[PDB]
Amino acid sequence: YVLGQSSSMSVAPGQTAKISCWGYYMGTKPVNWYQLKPGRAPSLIISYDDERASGTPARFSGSHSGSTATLTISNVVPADEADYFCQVWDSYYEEIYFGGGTALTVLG
Amino acid sequence: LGFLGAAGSTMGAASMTLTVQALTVWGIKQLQARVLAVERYLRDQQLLGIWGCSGKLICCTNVPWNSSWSNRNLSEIWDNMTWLQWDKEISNYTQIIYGLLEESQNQQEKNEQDL
Amino acid sequence: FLGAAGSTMGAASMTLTVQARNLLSLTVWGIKQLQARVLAVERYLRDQQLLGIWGCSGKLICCTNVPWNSSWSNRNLSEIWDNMTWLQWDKEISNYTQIIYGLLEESQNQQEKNEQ
Amino acid sequence: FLGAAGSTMGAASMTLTVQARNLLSLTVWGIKQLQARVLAVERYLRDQQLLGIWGCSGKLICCTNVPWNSSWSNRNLSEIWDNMTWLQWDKEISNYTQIIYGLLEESQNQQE
Amino acid sequence: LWVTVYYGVPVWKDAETTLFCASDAACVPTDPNPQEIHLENVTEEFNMWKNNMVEQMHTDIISLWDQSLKPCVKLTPLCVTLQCTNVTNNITDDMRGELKNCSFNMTTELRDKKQKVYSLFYRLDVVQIKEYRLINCNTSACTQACPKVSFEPIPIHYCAPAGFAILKCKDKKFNGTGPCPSVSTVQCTHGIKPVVSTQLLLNGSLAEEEVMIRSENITNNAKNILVQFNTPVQINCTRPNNNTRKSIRIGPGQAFYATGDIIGDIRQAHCNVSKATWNETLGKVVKQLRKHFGNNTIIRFANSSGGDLEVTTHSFNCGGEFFYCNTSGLFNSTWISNDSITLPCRIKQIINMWQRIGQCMYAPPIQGVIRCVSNITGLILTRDGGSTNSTTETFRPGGGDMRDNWRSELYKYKVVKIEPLGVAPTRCKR
Amino acid sequence: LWVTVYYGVPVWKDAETTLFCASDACVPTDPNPQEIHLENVTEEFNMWKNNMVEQMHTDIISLWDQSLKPCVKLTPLCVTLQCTNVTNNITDDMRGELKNCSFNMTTELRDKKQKVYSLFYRLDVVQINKEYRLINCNTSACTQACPKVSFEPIPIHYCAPAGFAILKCKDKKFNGTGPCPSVSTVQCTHGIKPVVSTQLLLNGSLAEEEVMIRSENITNNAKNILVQFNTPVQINCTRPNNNTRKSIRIGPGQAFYATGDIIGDIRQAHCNVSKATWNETLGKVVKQLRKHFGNNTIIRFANSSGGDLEVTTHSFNCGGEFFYCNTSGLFNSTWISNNDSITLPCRIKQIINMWQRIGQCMYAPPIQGVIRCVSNITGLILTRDTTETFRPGGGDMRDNWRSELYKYKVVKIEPLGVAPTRCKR
Amino acid sequence: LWVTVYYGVPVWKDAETTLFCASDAVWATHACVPTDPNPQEIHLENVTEEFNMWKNNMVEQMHTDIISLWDQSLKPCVKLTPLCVTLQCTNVTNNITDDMRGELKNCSFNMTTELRDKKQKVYSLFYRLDVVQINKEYRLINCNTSACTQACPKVSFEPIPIHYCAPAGFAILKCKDKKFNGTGPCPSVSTVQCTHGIKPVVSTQLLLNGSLAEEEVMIRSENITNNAKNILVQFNTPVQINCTRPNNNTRKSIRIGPGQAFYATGDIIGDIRQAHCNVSKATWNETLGKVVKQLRKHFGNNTIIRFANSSGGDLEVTTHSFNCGGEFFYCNTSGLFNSTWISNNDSITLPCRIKQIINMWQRIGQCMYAPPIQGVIRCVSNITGLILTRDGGSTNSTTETFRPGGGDMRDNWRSELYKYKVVKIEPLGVAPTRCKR
Amino acid sequence: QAPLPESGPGVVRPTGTLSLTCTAAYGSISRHFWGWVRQSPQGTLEWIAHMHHLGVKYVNPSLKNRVSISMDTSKNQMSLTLKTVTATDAAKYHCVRMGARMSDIAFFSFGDWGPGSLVTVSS
Ligand SMILES: *[C@@H]1O[C@H](CO)[C@@H](O[C@@H]2O[C@H](CO)[C@@H](O[C@@H]3O[C@H](CO)[C@@H](O)[C@H](O[C@H]4O[C@H](CO)[C@@H](O)[C@H](O)[C@@H]4O[C@H]4O[C@H](CO)[C@@H](O)[C@H](O)[C@@H]4O)[C@@H]3O)[C@H](O)[C@H]2NC(C)=O)[C@H](O)[C@H]1NC(C)=O
Ligand SMILES: *[C@@H]1O[C@H](CO)[C@@H](O[C@@H]2O[C@H](CO)[C@@H](O)[C@H](O)[C@H]2NC(C)=O)[C@H](O)[C@H]1NC(C)=O
Ligand SMILES: *[C@@H]1O[C@H](CO)[C@@H](O)[C@H](O)[C@H]1NC(C)=O
Ligand SMILES: *[C@@H]1O[C@H](CO)[C@@H](O)[C@H](O)[C@H]1NC(C)=O
Ligand SMILES: *[C@@H]1O[C@H](CO)[C@@H](O)[C@H](O)[C@H]1NC(C)=O
Ligand SMILES: *[C@@H]1O[C@H](CO)[C@@H](O)[C@H](O)[C@H]1NC(C)=O
Ligand SMILES: *[C@@H]1O[C@H](CO)[C@@H](O)[C@H](O)[C@H]1NC(C)=O
Ligand SMILES: *[C@@H]1O[C@H](CO)[C@@H](O)[C@H](O)[C@H]1NC(C)=O
Repeated sequence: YVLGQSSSMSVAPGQTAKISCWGYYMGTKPVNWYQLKPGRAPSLIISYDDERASGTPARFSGSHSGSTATLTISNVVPADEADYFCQVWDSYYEEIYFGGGTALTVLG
Repeated sequence: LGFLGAAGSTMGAASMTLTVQALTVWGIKQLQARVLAVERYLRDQQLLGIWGCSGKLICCTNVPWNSSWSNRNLSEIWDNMTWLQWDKEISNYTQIIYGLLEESQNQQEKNEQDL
Repeated sequence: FLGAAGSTMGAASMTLTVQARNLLSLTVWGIKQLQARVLAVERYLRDQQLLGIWGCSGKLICCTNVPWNSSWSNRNLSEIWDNMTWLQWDKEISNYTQIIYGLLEESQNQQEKNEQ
Repeated sequence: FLGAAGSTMGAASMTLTVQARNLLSLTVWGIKQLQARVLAVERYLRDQQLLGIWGCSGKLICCTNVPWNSSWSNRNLSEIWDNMTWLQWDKEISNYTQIIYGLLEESQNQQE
Repeated sequence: LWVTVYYGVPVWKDAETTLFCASDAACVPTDPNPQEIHLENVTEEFNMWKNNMVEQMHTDIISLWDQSLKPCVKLTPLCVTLQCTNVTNNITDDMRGELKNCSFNMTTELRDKKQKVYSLFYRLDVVQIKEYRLINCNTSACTQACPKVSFEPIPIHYCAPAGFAILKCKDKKFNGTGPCPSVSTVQCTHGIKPVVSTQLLLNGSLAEEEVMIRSENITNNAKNILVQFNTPVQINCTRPNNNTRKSIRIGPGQAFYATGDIIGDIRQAHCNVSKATWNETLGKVVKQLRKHFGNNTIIRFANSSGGDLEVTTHSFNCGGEFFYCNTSGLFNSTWISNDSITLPCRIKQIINMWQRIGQCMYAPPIQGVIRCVSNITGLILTRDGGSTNSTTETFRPGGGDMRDNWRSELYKYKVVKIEPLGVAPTRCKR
Repeated sequence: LWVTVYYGVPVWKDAETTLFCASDACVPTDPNPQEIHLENVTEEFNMWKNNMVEQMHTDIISLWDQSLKPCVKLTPLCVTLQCTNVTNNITDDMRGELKNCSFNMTTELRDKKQKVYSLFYRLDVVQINKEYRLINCNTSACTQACPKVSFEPIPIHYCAPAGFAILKCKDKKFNGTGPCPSVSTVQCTHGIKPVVSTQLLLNGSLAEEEVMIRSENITNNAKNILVQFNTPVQINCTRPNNNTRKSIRIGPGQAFYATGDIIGDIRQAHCNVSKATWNETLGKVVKQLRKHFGNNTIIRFANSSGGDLEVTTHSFNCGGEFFYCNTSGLFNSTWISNNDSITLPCRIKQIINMWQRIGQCMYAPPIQGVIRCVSNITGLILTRDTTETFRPGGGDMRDNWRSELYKYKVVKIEPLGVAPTRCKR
Repeated sequence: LWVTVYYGVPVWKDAETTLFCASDAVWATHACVPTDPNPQEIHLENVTEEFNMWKNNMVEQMHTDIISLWDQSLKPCVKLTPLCVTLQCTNVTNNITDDMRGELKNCSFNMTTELRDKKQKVYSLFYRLDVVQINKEYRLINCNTSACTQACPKVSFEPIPIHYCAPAGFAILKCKDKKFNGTGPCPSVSTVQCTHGIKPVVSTQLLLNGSLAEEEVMIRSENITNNAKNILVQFNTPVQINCTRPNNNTRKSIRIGPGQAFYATGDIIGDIRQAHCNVSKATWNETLGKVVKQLRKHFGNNTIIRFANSSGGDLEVTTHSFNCGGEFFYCNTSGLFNSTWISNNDSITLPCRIKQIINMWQRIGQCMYAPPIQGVIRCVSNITGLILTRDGGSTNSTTETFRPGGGDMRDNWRSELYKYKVVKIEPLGVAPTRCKR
Repeated sequence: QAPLPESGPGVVRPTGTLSLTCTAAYGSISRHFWGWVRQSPQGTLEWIAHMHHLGVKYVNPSLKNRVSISMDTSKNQMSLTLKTVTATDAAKYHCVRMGARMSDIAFFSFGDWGPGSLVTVSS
């Protein structure tokens, strides 16, 4: 199983990018948001649906409502261009569910 | 017992594996021993029941965490702190918390259940 | 401890927790004060078992399906909650207590158990 | 006390409280007496621990989610409730109950 | 069908627990009445030969006997050289030499003074080294009984703690081992009397409608046979030896009671049974003994084999003195498929009961003529166990360990342990 | 309206239990016996059926017994003593009160004996018929009080076990019985000194308002009267008989401390009280007695009637020596309708049969040098027989401890309670 | 954030409790719960606990328990009150070997019989250490402080192993660090229910039948620079010691009262030869070299380590005192500690004297009489440690000398209960978590 | 306690066995949960398994039949064994340290990812 995720998308600098994660087997489980840039290992940026990891700027934020989770990036700079993923833990099925990944690209 | 194996594990790692399935003179000795064991077991069980967590090994309560008890973080005390360290840093604050747990959410909730 | 003995029956129903903690803590002297500890433990366990039979389990302020028989003091709830302490209630209910215990034991618990 | 030893299990299930109530009560004599008292208390507590492990600490009759495996007894619900006493059940179920308590622990700790 | 848990279930298992006193008013008074509940339709296996009550009662009775002797005088000074002569008073011919008149020296209240005293000692207590010494000086110094404490057997009841029950077999024809159709549960036992006797059970409990015969193995000659009588056979035991006890101050607050002068003549202490009653009782015994031993056997009753006086004689306690009677006139008969029997008795003062060595008690003399009437309600017999070539088997009075005395009382009682956890299938679910 | 169950209800009834002592066979105390004052309470006390006293009696008896277990048993002292008078500055008073007795005694070697001598008080020797013997040899030989253990009464605090509570009354005018408007719940009793005395209660507590008279049934003359003082009366007791204590080895590891030679003159031990203070306190007592016997009765204080020396005299312990003082100068007065000192001559005894028990005495070893003690008379024990005569009383020692455990009682708590409420399950 | 309550949290504190018996079955080993089939030991991974061998309460409780057991066993036994008589003694110069001259004495005396008016003139052989003149008139050394209780011949002094188990709610922390001095942090800990078997061996200068160190000799002390604190040396290879009493003595039985028998010493069948212990010289010096090497670490590799004998005091502190099969030996350990190491077959024979009146545990007023053991006694044991003392400071010197020391008998059990400590568990814990209701 | 670069064979033949070893650095490996995540060449992350040294292990049921995971605390390492390798298994395997909180809701978070070992399935 793979969680649904927003289609790969592009923003103009200074705008806000929203990445959505959803699925039937998602429910209220907290979502962790991960970043992936070329030349690096993936890093936690968001935990427990709203907790900013160390080094995560105040621009990044999280929310969870229903079976939908939203990673909101405000005042986007070209440094944010990367592949972004959502992850949850299903205790009933005892499985990690990762997102399909959304490629956030920057115009201009 | 012998569950102490997670003593060095961080609290977040402890908590979890902590849901896995769980003549006339020495006669005074191994009678005070067992009486004390029974008294302590009953005291912990009664204290839990007073807090409203009678059967639950992990029990969330309605007593907000005061901003003068830890004030450290929530991602490091579960990933960079052990339970022994936590008890060392929290000790002599546990009595106030026990009082808050006992007064609130059970004495202030059982009465409101039928009011 | 015991600070609400002279207070109203209801105001004293806000401190049941402080009177519950105090309920449990030469060879001749040790034996004398061992049976005190064993007696306290067994008395607390008997009270808890009595509550558990009555469906009180671990609660302090329960609610029972037994209805209040009118032949018990004939007073109103205002008098039995606002101008009377637990002590005169205890002295007024006296005798009429084993009947209460039986009604709690069988009329509610066993009847509901066989009902389910 | 114990009056329903010969009665059927269905007819002995309404007299559980009487049995449950009697489970709780120079110097050398006091040692033996106090030891017996403490032992009785320990049995009551260590068997209430079992009851609370299966999630019914406050109850006298517990109904669980464990399926009744046919490998034990394999008989009708009428013969074993209207044509037998509990003492007849103890001999038949003996040397199985040590696994039943398992599959009574799990099906509560893990399922819920 | 799902597992359903029941607490309070009425099932039990054999156990070996500890029971407590119920001494009616280190023992607690009883309730107004030890109510019993008859269990209908229940069959329980009884075996009185593996009963733990008969062992705990032994240890309890030994311990209470020891406790009553703690605050009493220890006759250490009594271990001295006694110069004894014969009584040569107005004696009969059967009391020639049984009593001795001994003069000796005892410590006074004041440590620097010694008093010359005399006492009358039975022959069984003195051993010659005209110079004698008490028979115990080789082994221990005897503890004299406090003159106030009595040797009466007072009723005691054994009550099981919480979580245990006592099952009583009400079956009349119960032979001590096997199923018992009629079972009751009692809070605790009826008044049981710790009567210390050998070869003859005294003032005990009678059977109903027949004389009962019990044994761990009726074919094994090494196991004592217990006979329980339908009707009592009354013994009259007397000591026609009007006595005088004198107190001798043997220390600062310690008194030793010694036999003074027997005023009048001196005669054998003796017990009497009725000839007719004893013959009828032995007829019942032989009739019920044939049922186990073939209808064509010849039954012989003979006296004991030999050994210590505590086993070869009917030993008991009559009004505070310790009698050892010669039971040869009772067990002397052969049986083929208003008179009185007089049993001669000797009296001892230095006694070491329960086969224990190194702890002895000295029974003070009791003033005046002592009379006692009591019921024989059983025997402890032992078969000779010879060869099958003969069709005649002989039975001799026993008198082994004292547990046989208390078996004959706690034979209908067993202790059980309540297991209140029961699992049964029921629909319900969740 | 339906029944509702409450656990932790604050109710109690009178109880009987075993309390435990909390010293400063005993356990350490708490920093403070926190008294929670119970407002709007009115509870009935009875100082005369209090089992807190019957328990303290057995507690002190057992503590005394276990303090004598390891000590030397003076069995060899029960010998024939050859005694003579003690001359040489004997004084007109205290003539024949001391005897010089020689006797043979056992040594550390079982085959050797030593001729030793000692001074015995006349009250401890009886003639045998010059030749004497100790008075206890007829009844029982007895232990010797070890010099290491002191007789000074250490305070003991009685504490309620789990599930029980101790209620202390704070009323200033308690009669000992009846209602008490002001009650508190105290975890452990205050420091109660087990002072053993007769007639005059020493080192006790004071009434804080006025002289208090406590009786069971004050119209029953058989019962005794306990009088409590608002102001203490100082009593100075002394034994001006400087004397040596010699050690006689009576066996392997056993030493008997005898009396040697008294250095100086022989003078009688005595207790001094102030005449003015005693008269004032007796006036207060008479005034309070008039409240119960009417304001027109003649109050006459006469001395004790008869009995043993342990009941006819004020008996106490002054620095290890057991005094028996003749208090016939204190209780000698008559009140109809409205410096200087009183000297009470005392006698010292060495064989002590405490607590009226027979068969167990104790030998108090002599204390070297002059003995002096000062103490407070804070109560009396009186017995009554148109004029009412009161005499000093010497009843059982419980009365000594009643005057201290008179504002305390033990109660048993009931958690369970059922009350009607508008709720259903 | 909200409070969450966890039951089963792994937290302990230092605490003192009453650990109980554990044996592996005529001493008090029957009234002691028997051991489990196999010990349940768990390894606390990555935990560093603070131990202190010198403030341990297990040592004190073991001390009190052993005194209580010893006193309990010497209760139903004969009390030799009559033995306090005047003894007429002569010398025993028959097969004397030039070295046990004067040490034995032949004493005749009158004692009570079973009859109170008769006395018997009996004789017994007593060692010189147990008699004192009263000015050829002698008395037992104890008959001016206390009367001795005769040890019952049925009981055995052979030390049975005992395990100490913590009660429910408590745990014992074993320190498995090979290089653990005994104070401070131990970065390898396990939790055990019961300790391993600890033999209650009583010895003064040389620790016997103990537990060996691993891979090196260990020096332990409360304060190394304090000369008043003893130094505990734990060996890694045992040094075998063979102790014998060559005398073939015969045991008499004197009836001294009703049911009371006193076991005297009869005539010696053979020659009178001193009791002695033998230690292999080569092994002793190869072990003392290791001790010197380890001791140089706490004092510098230039100082010279000297070994000298006991300074002074009573016989139970200036001699290696032990109990070899019922007989109480006091051996002169002067040939062991006599050496000087600066910077870089054969046997040693320690003479031993034998005592019968024993005031064990430095208690005054309580003595015990050991009945003779018939026949030749020979026992082989392991020296597994030493208890040394450093004298004064001898400031500004290159010389440090060490003398054997006895001290208390607790030091005999500090060497076994050094790797253990007792802790109390708190299941309960409160933590901040995101929850509600 | 971050991970050092993983150890891997570089290439594994089909039907072969893949062995990967991750060595924890800057701390103990018994402090937390540790896991393995394979990143596909496309860019998808598939969680494989993870565990805590005391014995509790979570393995992806889709690869339960052929995943073996273990730790060695003496050498401070973990090992993954993948039996019967197929072409789809070719990926970059990251060794990740994790966190875990557990209240009423169970929780995991992949804290510090390793550089990863590339595994190509070829003969
Ligand atoms: C260090 O440890 C070593 C080994 O663990 C100890 O050496 C052991 O020492 C003991 C005690 O001396 C010894 O046990 C005796 O061995 C004798 C020879 O093998 C036995 O004959 C003897 O049995 C008698 O004593 C028992 C205990 O009282 C009795 O139960 C038994 O029935 C025997 O008693 C009868 O027989 C004797 C025979 O003479 C007779 O005199 C008696 O009256 C009675 O009739 C013990 O078993 C071990 O054998 C030694 N072990 C070894 C390997 O040599 C050493 O003592 C320890 N050191 C210290 C300081 O504790
Ligand atoms: C104490 O003395 C008595 C009297 O001699 C002993 O009893 C005798 O023991 C011998 C030894 O076998 C027997 O032959 C005699 O028949 C016994 N006589 C009696 C009257 O019993 C007794 O054994 C001695 N106790 C001891 C030595 O412990
Ligand atoms: C929590 O308690 C601290 C005292 O340690 C106090 O300073 C703070 O104000 C409290 N906060 C709340 C919200 O009660
Ligand atoms: C002095 O001693 C004699 C003889 O012992 C005695 O009679 C006399 O009473 C004694 N003196 C006094 C004052 O008692
Ligand atoms: C002992 O003798 C005295 C008189 O000498 C007497 O008063 C006392 O009662 C006697 N004790 C007894 C007989 O117990
Ligand atoms: C004591 O005073 C009370 C009033 O509180 C009264 O009831 C009682 O009778 C009095 N008793 C005596 C002996 O004076
Ligand atoms: C008796 O006299 C006293 C004097 O103090 C007085 O208080 C009291 O009222 C009087 N009682 C009467 C007159 O009845
Ligand atoms: C006995 O030994 C002592 C001490 O060794 C000695 O002084 C004495 O002379 C010896 N006597 C004989 C007779 O050998």
